[PDB]
Amino acid sequence: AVFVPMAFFGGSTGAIYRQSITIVSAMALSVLVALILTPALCATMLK
Amino acid sequence: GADAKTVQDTVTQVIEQNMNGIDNLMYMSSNSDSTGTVQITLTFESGTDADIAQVQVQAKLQLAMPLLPQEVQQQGVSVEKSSSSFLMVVGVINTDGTMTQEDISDYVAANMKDAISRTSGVGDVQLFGSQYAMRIWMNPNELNKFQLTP
Amino acid sequence: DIAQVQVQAKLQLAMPLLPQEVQQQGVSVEKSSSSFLMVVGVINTDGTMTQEDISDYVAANMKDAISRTSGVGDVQLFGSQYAMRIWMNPNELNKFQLTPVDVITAIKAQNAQVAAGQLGGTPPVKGQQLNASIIAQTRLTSTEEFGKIL
Amino acid sequence: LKVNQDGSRVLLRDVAKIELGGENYDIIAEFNGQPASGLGIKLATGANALDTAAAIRAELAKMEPFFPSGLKIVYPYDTTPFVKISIHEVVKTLVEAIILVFLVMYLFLQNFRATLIPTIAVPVVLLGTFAVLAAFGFSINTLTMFGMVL
Amino acid sequence: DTAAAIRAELAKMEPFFPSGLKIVYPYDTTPFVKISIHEVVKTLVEAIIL
Amino acid sequence: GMAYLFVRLPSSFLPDEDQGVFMTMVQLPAGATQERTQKVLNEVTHYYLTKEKNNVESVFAVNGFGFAGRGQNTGIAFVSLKDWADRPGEENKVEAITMRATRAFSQIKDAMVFAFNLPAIVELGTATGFDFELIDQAGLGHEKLTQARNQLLAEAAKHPDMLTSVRPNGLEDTPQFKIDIDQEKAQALGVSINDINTTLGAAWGGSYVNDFIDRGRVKKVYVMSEAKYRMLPDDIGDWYVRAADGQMVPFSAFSSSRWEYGSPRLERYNGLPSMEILGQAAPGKSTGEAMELMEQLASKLPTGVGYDWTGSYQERLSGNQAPSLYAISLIVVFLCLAALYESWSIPFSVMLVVPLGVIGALLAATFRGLTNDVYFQVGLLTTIGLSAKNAILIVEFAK
Amino acid sequence: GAAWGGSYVNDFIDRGRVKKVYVMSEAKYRMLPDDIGDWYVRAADGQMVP
Ligand SMILES: CC[n+]1c(-c2ccccc2)c2cc(N)ccc2c2ccc(N)cc21
Ligand SMILES: CC[n+]1c(-c2ccccc2)c2cc(N)ccc2c2ccc(N)cc21
Repeated sequence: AVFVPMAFFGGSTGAIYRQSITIVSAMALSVLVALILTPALCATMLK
Repeated sequence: GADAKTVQDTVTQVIEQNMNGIDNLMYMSSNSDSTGTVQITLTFESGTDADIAQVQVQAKLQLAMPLLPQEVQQQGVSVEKSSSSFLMVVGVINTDGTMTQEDISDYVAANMKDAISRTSGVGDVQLFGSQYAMRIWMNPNELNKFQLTP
Repeated sequence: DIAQVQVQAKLQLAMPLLPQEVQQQGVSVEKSSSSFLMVVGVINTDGTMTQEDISDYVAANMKDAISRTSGVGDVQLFGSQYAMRIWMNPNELNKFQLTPVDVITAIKAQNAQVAAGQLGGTPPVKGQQLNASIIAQTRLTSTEEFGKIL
Repeated sequence: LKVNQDGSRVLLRDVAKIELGGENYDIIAEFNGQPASGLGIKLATGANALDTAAAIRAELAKMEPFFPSGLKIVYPYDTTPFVKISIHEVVKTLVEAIILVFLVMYLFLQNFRATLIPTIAVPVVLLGTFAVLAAFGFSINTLTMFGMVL
Repeated sequence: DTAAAIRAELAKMEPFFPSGLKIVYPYDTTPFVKISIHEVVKTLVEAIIL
Repeated sequence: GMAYLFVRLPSSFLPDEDQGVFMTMVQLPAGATQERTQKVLNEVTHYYLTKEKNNVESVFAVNGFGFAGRGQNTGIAFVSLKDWADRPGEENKVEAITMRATRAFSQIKDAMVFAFNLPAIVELGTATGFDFELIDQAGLGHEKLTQARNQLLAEAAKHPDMLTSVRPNGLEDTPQFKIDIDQEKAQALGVSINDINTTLGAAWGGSYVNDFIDRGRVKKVYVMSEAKYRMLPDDIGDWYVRAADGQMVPFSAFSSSRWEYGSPRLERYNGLPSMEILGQAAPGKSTGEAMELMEQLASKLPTGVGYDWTGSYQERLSGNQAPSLYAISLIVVFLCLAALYESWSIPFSVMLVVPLGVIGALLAATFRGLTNDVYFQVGLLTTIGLSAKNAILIVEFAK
Repeated sequence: GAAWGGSYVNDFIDRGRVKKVYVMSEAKYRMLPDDIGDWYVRAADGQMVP
């Protein structure tokens, strides 16, 4: 919510600060990717 | 044929006194030309469904269609979805078997234009020229010669 | 929003099967709510005016803007918009051998807007210097000018 | 038109010139000083743009083969190739934002295998974000693609 | 909300009126909803307190 | 400083780009013809072919049709530039190309030619710009409205302050040839007014009569006149109507020739007569001030003349939006720094890394010739996010 | 029809706005049954007919 509040758009600038969310989907997946997966790979194989 | 003042009250104002009871509406603008052409824009809210606003408008103008000159009725009245701008502009010319600024404009509007306007959701097409027509240029001296009028 | 179209584009296949009198009158298909809400009365205090002067000003400044505002269903004007009213005397009709058919004919002739073309358009002679629109018959304005109809 | 007293026939040609020409002589276009017509297509207030213009060439492609001699198509004013640059420059930028990755990850950790995990981390996220924009309504816009880079 | 914007149009109309032309408000539903919020949010508050 | 470098940083919406495609319009004075404007569209095509072969791939002029509206007083050429690879310098890109184009069309011309950039976007969102419109609310006409807008254009241009650029959309104001058909003179000699009206209307303006079929397809049939019998005022009397009594009657018998001033483009807003006004905020001022210092000029005009804003903005982006957005974006942020933390110190640590990164983001934009537009207004929020991160690492690991 | 009930003939312009034009009769010549015969139609032969 640096992102989605700013993505509460108003008017002709609707899709402009909207299309955040594109950003947030990317954030919450980098969380997922790093809450799953990166934990895995790190163990799986490293040194 | 009509001038600016003629179109302004016989068409423009008639449709404007019949442009109400329409869900969602910010404003309405208008033009009336000396060429004999009128064009209104009913702008709706952001994210308004344009598939239905193009009906409430176009079935409302129509209660004022019988209050217009018959000349306008047999001409093209229209209610379309606008996007103040072009995108694809497909020029068309001749090279070998040379032809004119009129022969080309007819073939464009008698083979390709009708198919283009119905293709993948086109708003409106502006033909650069004119489709052919049986054109008759009356001579008024050869009209008086046999006692006749247009 | 769609039931007000299937209905209003179906009545219309029977519009040509009606009298022309009804066609030039107001046919309408609107969304109803058997009841009012805001009822804005309008009167005069200082510069007193009548049950007719007020009803015209209401329906020639505020009514058209009200009906298109924030999704109004239908407006019922309490009175009537002004009109060029003519009260034919049948004794002064027989005096000059005349009917109301002839009165009507003179209004659809002198009270009219005709579309004259333009000087210098539309396909001109290569080298014309000017191009202006022609005015012809203009619609009548006042009660005096309707009195001077021949 | 007429049959005058003496058996002579007044024909329509005998009073007026007759040619097969346009129904509107108001506008005429020149492509590089060469006689030309065309189709200034305009968008439909919600349409899918470059997909719509892809199917402008769908109709147009079936038209070409049945052209008279000399009739060739030409493409001025076109928005299509601008979007082809904005994908080919962004997916390029994207790739350079990796690569430049790898470098920093080796510079700080000489262990190869380590420089690899970050180089899978991010491709996977880019992909999953495409899946959520499709699910929520939006498209691969100029905006959303710049938000894959930020 | 519709009747709020009935006064939106109406407010821009008043200034260009002839002499004497004044607006008056019979039969109006607006103030009934103003009572049903101001009496409910009052009731609400008394249901706390108590 | 963070304040100083921000208030001064001017506000745009979204940068104007090289789109490999621009265009340029034409417009002629009162009552010009198809020959006159075609001479101007010809000279314009030479700047792009003779004096711009390295940058322009093609041109598509169109005579008698501007994006103002229509008529044989206008024109429009659609440029299609050679690709970006063959155009190396800033010189050879739309900003510079349309700059010396405009200079050339103001120098060696004698009408009204411009050349404009291609926004993308739509027409609106010029920023530091507006679109006024003057309305006739009372029962005045087009003649008293023209006088009122002239007065508003004069007060705008006689105390600006801090100045402005303001002009009408296109009511150029040209003459019109009225014909007065006397009705007692007509019926006297025995001519129907019906017959007379389709003689003047079909001859000079044309008339859609009936449909025919050319090569299978159904097209229209028009009836008008040879060009030479309908060019000037004196050709009116050459047309002879037939009277009841089988004898010809010239138009000069009943008609009467005289000129008169009208308008070739009558505009209307919300079912009322009106005229569009296209001004632009000052080089110093910007929009919020310009609009409100045009409102007090409109209220200083004659009776029965109000106003309404076609059509700029509804609520903008530096305005009531941006605040509210950041504002809320803080009331959160401070939260979830509490939902994983508990204190009243942890979050105030993160809540002043905000301006740390921000100052440099300004600096750069304020230094190189960019501006506070959309793209900068989102790298702004990507920073608080990356600062929070870097900071929060400091906090979490240490606590 | 035009005398007793009125008839919408044509449009005119009052003060810029386009309104209607109606044709009917003075009130006193259309109140009772006996006022029917006061109206005289014209016949082909140029003479009045009640
Ligand atoms: C304004 C339409 N509208 C609504 C909406 C608002 C109120 C009632 C119903 C739908 C919307 C509602 C949610 N939850 C999420 C996204 C959007 C949206 C997104 C894009 C757009 N261009 C219009 C949009
Ligand atoms: C300089 C203002 N300005 C612009 C304009 C230029 C750049 C950006 C936005 C508008 C203008 C733009 C086009 N296409 C056509 C006519 C005019 C115009 C006409 C008269 C005037 N007195 C100022 C005018």
